[PDB]
Amino acid sequence: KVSNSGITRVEKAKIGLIQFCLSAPKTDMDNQIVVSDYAQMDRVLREERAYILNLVKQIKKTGCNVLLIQKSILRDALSDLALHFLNKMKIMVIKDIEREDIEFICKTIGTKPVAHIDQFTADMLGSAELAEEVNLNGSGKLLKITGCASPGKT
Amino acid sequence: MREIVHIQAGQCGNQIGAKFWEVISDEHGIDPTGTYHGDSDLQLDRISVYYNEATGGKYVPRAILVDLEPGTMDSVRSGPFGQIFRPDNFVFGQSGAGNNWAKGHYTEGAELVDSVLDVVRKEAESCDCLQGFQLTHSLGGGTGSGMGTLLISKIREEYPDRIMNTFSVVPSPKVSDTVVEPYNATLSVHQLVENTDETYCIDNEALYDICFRTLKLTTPTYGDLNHLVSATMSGVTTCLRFPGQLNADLRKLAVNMVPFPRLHFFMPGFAPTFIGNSTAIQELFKRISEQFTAMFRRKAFLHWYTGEGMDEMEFTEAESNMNDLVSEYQQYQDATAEEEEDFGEEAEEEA
Amino acid sequence: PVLVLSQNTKRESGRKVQSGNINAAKTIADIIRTCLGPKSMMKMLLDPMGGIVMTNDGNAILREIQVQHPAAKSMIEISRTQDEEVGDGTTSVIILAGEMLSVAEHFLEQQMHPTVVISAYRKALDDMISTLKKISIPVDISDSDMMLNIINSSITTKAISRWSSLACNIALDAVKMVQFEENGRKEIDIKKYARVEKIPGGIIEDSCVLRGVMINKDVTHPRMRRYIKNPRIVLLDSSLEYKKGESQTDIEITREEDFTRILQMEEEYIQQLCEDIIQLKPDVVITEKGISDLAQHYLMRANITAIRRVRKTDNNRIARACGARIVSRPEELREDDVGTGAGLLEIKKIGDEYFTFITDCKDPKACTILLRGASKEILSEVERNLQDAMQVCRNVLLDPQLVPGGGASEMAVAHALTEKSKAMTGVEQWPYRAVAQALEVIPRTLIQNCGASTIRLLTSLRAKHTQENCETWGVNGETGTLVDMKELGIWEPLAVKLQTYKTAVETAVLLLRIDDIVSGHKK
Amino acid sequence: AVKTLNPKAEVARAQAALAVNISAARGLQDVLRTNLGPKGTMKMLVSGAGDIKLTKDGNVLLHEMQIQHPTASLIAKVATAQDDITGDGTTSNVLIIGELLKQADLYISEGLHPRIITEGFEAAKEKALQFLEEVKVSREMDRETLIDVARTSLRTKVHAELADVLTEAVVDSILAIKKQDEPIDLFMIEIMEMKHKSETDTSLIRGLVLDHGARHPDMKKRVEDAYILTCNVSLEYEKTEVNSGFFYKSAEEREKLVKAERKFIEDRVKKIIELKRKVCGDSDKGFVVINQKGIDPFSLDALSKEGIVALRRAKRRNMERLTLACGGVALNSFDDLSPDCLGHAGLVYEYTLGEEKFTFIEKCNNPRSVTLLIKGPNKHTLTQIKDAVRDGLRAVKNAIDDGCVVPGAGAVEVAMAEALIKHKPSVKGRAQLGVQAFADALLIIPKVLAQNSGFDLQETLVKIQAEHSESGQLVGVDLNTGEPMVAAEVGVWDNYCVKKQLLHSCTVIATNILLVDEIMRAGMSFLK
Amino acid sequence: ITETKGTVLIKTAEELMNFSKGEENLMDAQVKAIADTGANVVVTGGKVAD
Amino acid sequence: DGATILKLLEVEHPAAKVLCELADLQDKEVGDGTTSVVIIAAELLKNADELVKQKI
Amino acid sequence: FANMVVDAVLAIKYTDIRGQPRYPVNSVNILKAHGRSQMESMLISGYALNCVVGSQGMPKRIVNAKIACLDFSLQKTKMKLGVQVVITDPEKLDQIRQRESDITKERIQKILATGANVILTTGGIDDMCLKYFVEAGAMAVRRVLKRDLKRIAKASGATILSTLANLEGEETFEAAMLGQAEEVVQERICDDELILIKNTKARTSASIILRGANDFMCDEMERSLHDALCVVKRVLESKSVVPGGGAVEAALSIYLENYATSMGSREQLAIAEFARSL
Ligand SMILES: Nc1ncnc2c1ncn2[C@@H]1O[C@H](COP(=O)(O)OP(=O)(O)O)[C@@H](O)[C@H]1O
Ligand SMILES: Nc1ncnc2c1ncn2[C@@H]1O[C@H](COP(=O)(O)OP(=O)(O)O)[C@@H](O)[C@H]1O
Ligand SMILES: Nc1ncnc2c1ncn2[C@@H]1O[C@H](COP(=O)(O)OP(=O)(O)O)[C@@H](O)[C@H]1O
Ligand SMILES: [Mg+2]
Ligand SMILES: [Mg+2]
Ligand SMILES: [Mg+2]
Repeated sequence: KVSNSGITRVEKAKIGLIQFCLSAPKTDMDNQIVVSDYAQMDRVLREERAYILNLVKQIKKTGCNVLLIQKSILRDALSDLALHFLNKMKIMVIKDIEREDIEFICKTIGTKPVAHIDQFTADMLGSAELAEEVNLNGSGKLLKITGCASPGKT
Repeated sequence: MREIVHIQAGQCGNQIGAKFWEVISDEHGIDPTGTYHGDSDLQLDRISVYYNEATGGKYVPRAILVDLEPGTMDSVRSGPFGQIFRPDNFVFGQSGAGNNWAKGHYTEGAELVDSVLDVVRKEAESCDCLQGFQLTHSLGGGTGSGMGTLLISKIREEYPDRIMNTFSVVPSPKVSDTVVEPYNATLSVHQLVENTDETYCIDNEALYDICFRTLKLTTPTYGDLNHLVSATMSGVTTCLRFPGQLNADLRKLAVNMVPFPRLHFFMPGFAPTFIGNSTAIQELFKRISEQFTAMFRRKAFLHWYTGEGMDEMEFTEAESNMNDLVSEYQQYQDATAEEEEDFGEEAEEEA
Repeated sequence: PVLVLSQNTKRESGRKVQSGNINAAKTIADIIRTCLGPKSMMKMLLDPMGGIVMTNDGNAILREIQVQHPAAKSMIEISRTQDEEVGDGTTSVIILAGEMLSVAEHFLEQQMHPTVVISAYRKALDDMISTLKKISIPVDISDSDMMLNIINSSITTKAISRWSSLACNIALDAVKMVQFEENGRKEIDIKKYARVEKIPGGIIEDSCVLRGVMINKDVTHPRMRRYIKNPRIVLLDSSLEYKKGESQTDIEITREEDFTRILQMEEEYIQQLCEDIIQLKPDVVITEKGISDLAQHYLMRANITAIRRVRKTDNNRIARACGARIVSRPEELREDDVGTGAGLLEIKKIGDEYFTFITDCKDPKACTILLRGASKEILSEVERNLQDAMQVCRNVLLDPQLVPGGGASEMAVAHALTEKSKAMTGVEQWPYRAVAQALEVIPRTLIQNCGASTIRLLTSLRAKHTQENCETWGVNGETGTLVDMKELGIWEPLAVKLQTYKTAVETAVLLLRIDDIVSGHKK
Repeated sequence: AVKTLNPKAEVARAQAALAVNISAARGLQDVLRTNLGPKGTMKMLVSGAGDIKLTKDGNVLLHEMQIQHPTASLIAKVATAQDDITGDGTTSNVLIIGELLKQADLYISEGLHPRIITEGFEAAKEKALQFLEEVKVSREMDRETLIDVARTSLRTKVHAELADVLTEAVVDSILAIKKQDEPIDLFMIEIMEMKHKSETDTSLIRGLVLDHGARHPDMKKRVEDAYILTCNVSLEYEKTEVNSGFFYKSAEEREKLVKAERKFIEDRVKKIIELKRKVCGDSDKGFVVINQKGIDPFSLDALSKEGIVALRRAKRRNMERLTLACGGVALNSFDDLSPDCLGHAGLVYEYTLGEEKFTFIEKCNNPRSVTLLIKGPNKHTLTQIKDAVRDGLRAVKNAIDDGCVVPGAGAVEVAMAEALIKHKPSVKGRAQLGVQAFADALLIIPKVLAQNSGFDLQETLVKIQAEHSESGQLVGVDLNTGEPMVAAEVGVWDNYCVKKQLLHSCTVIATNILLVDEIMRAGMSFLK
Repeated sequence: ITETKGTVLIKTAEELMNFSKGEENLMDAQVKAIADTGANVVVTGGKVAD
Repeated sequence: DGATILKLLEVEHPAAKVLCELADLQDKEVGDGTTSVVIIAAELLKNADELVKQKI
Repeated sequence: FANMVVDAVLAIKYTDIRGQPRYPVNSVNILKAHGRSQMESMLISGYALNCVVGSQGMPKRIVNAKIACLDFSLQKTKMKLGVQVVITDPEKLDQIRQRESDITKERIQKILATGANVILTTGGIDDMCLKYFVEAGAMAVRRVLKRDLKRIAKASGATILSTLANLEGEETFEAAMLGQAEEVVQERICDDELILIKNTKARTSASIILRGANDFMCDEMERSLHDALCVVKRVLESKSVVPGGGAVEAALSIYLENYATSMGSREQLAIAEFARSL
């Protein structure tokens, strides 16, 4: 299902595939922040908010409507703050994409995986005519992407 | 030097303590008569932390034994290593609580806690500078839980800034010995949270499933379970009792081990000792609350507590704070948040 | 091997199920029917914890019994629902349900389908309700004598009738002290602000209702005053001591002067806290958490009295009584949150134990009830009786209507239904009359407990109710004669009767629809 | 009926429940009737562990006999409730309950419903209360009357020689801790016991005895004129609430920090020493510190180098008692230490008994708190003496609290019976029978007394009733001649509240027992 | 040593070289000061260091 | 209610678990008629087996 | 009950693209409470919460209700796992410990400055934070289920917030994200309490309270009512009905038995057996 609360239809969808995390910063090396004065406590929160907002604005700048996030089991791939910001910009979010069907997805809809924010450019996006979730009567929900401008052989 | 006194309450607590002291005494060379026949003086560098020396050479444990029924003291006195204790440290009543939290906490406990507080005063008067207390009890009984919790509160009032550690057994997942076990456990965790520095939760079924499969031969009674618990406690306290390459009292372990004050519950292990802040605790409480509500919605067995003086809203506050504890534990994983309630309705329109 | 399909589930079906259900219901009704009326005898029961319950209340009997047949479980559940809804009438509902279920197997054994009986019972319930509302009598709630009469008529059956004129008064006062209107128009008589404290010893005539509250606590330090005339009270929800935070705080020191310095700051903290209280110039400080010794020193220097570790419920009652409100940060303490409605604070000893009384309030909306007596069991029974009386008072205050007691209402409704049934045709005529004649089990039982001739008294009463204006005639449950309820003065609220009839009829309807049982199916 | 629902239930129906109750009540009274009076016999009780208890008290006997019965539990709870309020009269309670039930059964076995006897009980109770309201004697409560009351209440627990010793101590203590208002507050009389020097040495001390001494070998064992400082401030090593640690650079910094970490307590010790030097300039007086918290060996050394006696971890309640005896102030801080806070004591000394130490504070000016020092050669001796002391103190306190005292030895029971016999014609119906029953039960108190002295019940009772019929004097039994005697003139006195409470409790419990229809055990067998 | 937990924290090499010599010199000074009063025998109730 | 009864029972023959899941599916898709579908399926199966006993 | 069910279903009709209307049943809450007869079951034009007010000092009735829905807990702030406090100058300790108790306060005022009266939270609320609502004269409810919050926010016109942050660095709360309700009450039902929100203004909503003799009866009625709700939904969505009692089975049996004659094969027997099995 889509993590976004409210958006279930996108016409003329621009789709991008993400392999990094929209969360708080975390170096691969052991890191910790030391506080010894009361101003730093407010400063940490403010800088966290600015850091997340910058990434979300960069994503919005390219015209993306549908975002796919690949699964990550070491750090959170999507925090509540980032999801709230993405909802405020009318972007449909889908998370927990398996690491083994990325080739099939890229071959189908023509996406190019992006592992760095600097490389998130309008030419790494795929174009589809309709992206929407359907509800079968009682068996559950499903998600269909149909009408790809550059269709692969799948 | 930085003495610690040990308090045992209830049948289970007494059974565990009687083996804890037995397995400690053989390490330090003490005899069932109280004398000493050890060889290496390394055993005597930190002997005074647990034993008080009397005139004539005897060593007596710094222990107080408590219960509301005189059945267990007769066994303890008549059992092994049961004659080194001070005869004046046995405190008992005449009736018993009958697995009722309210009777232990309000009616029968209130007329006996004064004796315990007058014994701990005399045991503390003989130590140069005490550092804390050890408590052993159970969460599924009446004397162990309610009376033990009342005793914890009273000790915290009388001794403000001394450490306090507990070794509490917990209800088993798929089997409950007592019908009212969720009530007692939920009403005791509320006041275990805010009056202890650390708690060492021990489960009966988990350790009970070691003698059958690992020990290769048993059809036992509480017996060897108790001995294993005593061995775990000795492996915990070896740092206090003995000097080594790096000696550290329980505070010097807690400070490295407890970052956040209210999350101070542990799960032990043993490989012949391991102590871990595994968040698998959040699974245990989630079960207990699950039972509590299921009964409280039907007002089952409530009149047994209300008649003793308790009010209906005490249960509500206890369950609210149990939910708060569960949520606080859950906010540390961010992976269990993926298991939110599956959406069942069909309203997924504009916004 | 063992080819199976359902894994040892036990199934039963047919007429045997209906007969078993009816028999179980009647067996449940048989245990209790000796405890109805002013001549009832008590029963003593032993609980799994070793105590004793010497009681007369129907719910207190039924909730102490373990049973296996599901029909008995349904009967116990309807008993407890009756107890929770209105608080009185948990004996007559069981007997009425048993009778209404007993008068149905006669039609079930004559190849009549249960749905017909269900429809007839549902049709008769509406007429029962209408006839009950027809013979109602209004009551003026500003007449204290009539309210005392109603409460007395409610408690002439229980064990405290020997002190009725006492207990009645108590009950009335308590309710009148808790009726309370607040923002909006919502009126409530909530009974969690009327606390019953039991102290064994003394004599029962010393029981009273305090204009204030009573707690089992003592002053923290001996030099605090134990007698204050017009105190000003502040209530705290926090602890007056230095504690740890939760943000993973550590300290690293390298200089000589730091250690002692740190140890001083803690004390300074306490001082300002105490000052933030002393600025309001109070006399009593009540807190739910602990109090440090340094705080006691400062407060005593400021001539204050402190109490520790009071329960949240007691703090709420004290706030509602004296007129204060609870504060968790002393820095945000105002003058409006200081309670000045008390009139005395005293600390006494009651049999080697210290108690604290806050009394002589100007207009309290919470109270406490102090009971003395021989032992614990007697005081428990007195507590149950007082609960019954206060619930009856609340019911009459929320719905000022009255109906005759002693069996007048049952015979009036039965006569009305009998007269109405002769205007109908079809099979449903016969079940419709049955429930009517099932309402006569209430007077009959009364007669049987008095020791009189039911066969003659019942027919005399039936003949009497046939006349034009005799709707208030009933049975005198102490002598065994027929008497008008106008002169005897036994009246009960309409809500209790409505609930009794509705619950009985609906239980019968529910139990008439079962046709088979399946057991041992592993959840 | 309940058997068809719960096959494992146990039931007792109408005529069987009454038989069960009556049988159990008679069984209890048959054992407890040998305690009444100064001529009662002594019981020995041995528990599972092997400890021995010699006793004659009704409550102790009830709570230490091996019994499992429901109505026995009811009667035991009633006796406990009576004891916790009045402290005396727990045997007569059981005797009267048993006799009341037996007399009621005598009439019930002839086809009479119990409600008639219940109504008779109520009417008789009202009449008896009215009569007791006019038999009582009001006096000034001087020392001699209290001596008589205490002696009467004490001769029924111990022999005469020890009773003559305990009476003076009890009366003197109660008179000593009394103000002309503010009703008597116990807990200002501490009971301490020492195991030596056979019990005729039990004494009263106008001071305090503390069960702990000085923990430094160089402290003075005897002080002749002492200032008393009472505090609960801590002189132990204390740590920061927040986590903390030392980070040094070499050995010298380590030493500096080591000496730095003690100033917070050295300041308090210096404050105490400065005050002592200011007040006790020349080395002629003394200075004693009584603390409720711990004291280090370092602080003990620093205090003892100046000539200070210090005790650590006194009990909480002593915080009040010393202030009422020595006359100082119990303080929580040292930031305002002044000479008004100090009390005075005229003798402070120590006594060592085997492995234990005791401290005596004596010769105070006007002590409002005193100590009863129990002595004896065994442990059961001390326990029995302690129970007797409790009984005597409660008796004297109840005598003072009321303005009246009642004659004893059974005179009031005979008077009530005779007054009740002439009242029963007035009442109507069969309730008269119930009244009769009540009267007979009230005669169980004299009878037993006579039967405990070796006389015959009926002829002695007839002799007693012969008087009080021609000469209206309140006459009771003389337990060494069997002849009637005027109780007031001899000096046998009973409390008024005790009798009133006893009547109320006995009537209520017997009435509630007589109306039980059936006994049921149908719930869960165990709470598991 | 201190009652509260204490750690020797060094930031440069010279402190690391000098720590042990400082401890040894301090211990020697203490023993010589004790000996200079004329005491021939010392009796203790605890551990003796090497 | 057919669905609730068939869900609360314990069954182990596959040919009956099929009908239990049929009742559950009828409940999910529509929400009514969960008792009639079981009757219809059972009768169809019985009448078909009557023919298959003959060499059909 | 038929009138109740029809009214409840019609009260939930939603306004889609307008190609077809939709009726999302099970958005109508059903609550059980034993007590009076089953004819005293009630339909509520609004919503009903099985929750109670946070503290006994709060008001329990608001006439004109401004509602703010929140999705986070109001507790004293703690730094996350990465951040820790190390103190080398003691003088800086105290100002830190105040800040933890101040940050959350600064949030609450921001909510209360816009005139909000009722605050609903899925997380917990500390006792220190309940005093602000108590003094300001407001109702606060904690531990509200997510789905109930979604339904309330959709019905009253409010907006669910998981944080106060905006498209800039700061935190603000605007008055345009408040819902409006015409009345909010705490009602008492058979020894328990629950909450009524009446006459929401953005959209109509419904709820049902079911009274019965005991728990078994009430559960059976709820199970029965679900069937009727589903049937009415199906009837409204698809505009066709069919007779009952067995007319369809008889007609189909006759028709299929007649139609089986034209096949003239071994499928004729199977078709006849189908017709007879119907
Ligand atoms: N003095 C009386 N004479 C006749 N009937 C009475 C009298 N007092 C009470 N009753 C009847 O007793 C019934 C009450 O029964 P009770 O034993 O109190 O239990 P419950 O109230 O639970 O049914 C009432 O219906 C009332 O009519
Ligand atoms: N010297 C005496 N002569 C006659 N009767 C006495 C004497 N001393 C005590 N009694 C009687 O003994 C009774 C109390 O006996 P006791 O053994 O103390 O039991 P309790 O006081 O618990 O009932 C009193 O009723 C009193 O009248
Ligand atoms: N008033 C009625 N008259 C005749 N038949 C009816 C009537 N009401 C319902 N039915 C029949 O009852 C059947 C439905 O039975 P029901 O117990 O609702 O189970 P389900 O619908 O789940 O199969 C329908 O086939 C319908 O034809
Ligand atoms: Mg009644
Ligand atoms: Mg006596
Ligand atoms: Mg159907």
